[PDB]
Amino acid sequence: HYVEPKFLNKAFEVALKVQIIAGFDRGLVKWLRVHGRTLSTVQKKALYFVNRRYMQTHWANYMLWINKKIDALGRTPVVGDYTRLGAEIGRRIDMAYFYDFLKDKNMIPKYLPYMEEINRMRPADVPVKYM
Repeated sequence: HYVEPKFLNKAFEVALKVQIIAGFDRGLVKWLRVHGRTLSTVQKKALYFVNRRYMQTHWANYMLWINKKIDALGRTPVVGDYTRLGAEIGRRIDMAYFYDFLKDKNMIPKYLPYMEEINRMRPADVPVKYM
């Protein structure tokens, strides 16, 4: 019955989300430098929202890897460790295939107010679920 609960200290979570959103956003900026001309402003905003929602829905799976590396430090972690790991995820996960699919299948989401609210959030405040 007992299973170790999943959670992370707020500072660590903030470091991870800031770096992950920054990396996904960098990848989207490059992708847009290639493909941006044909897209409307609201479609590009929708793609930024897609970055944040993407982090949200894959969060726990990423937490498996993050927890493995943290344990592999052999010591109590500090915020800098999560900053580095989050930047590694943001860099190493290439979202270009995903943008390509959304554009080529014309599935870029219609831009709605809740997407705008998520986009206006500080990356630190984007909610995530561990369990």
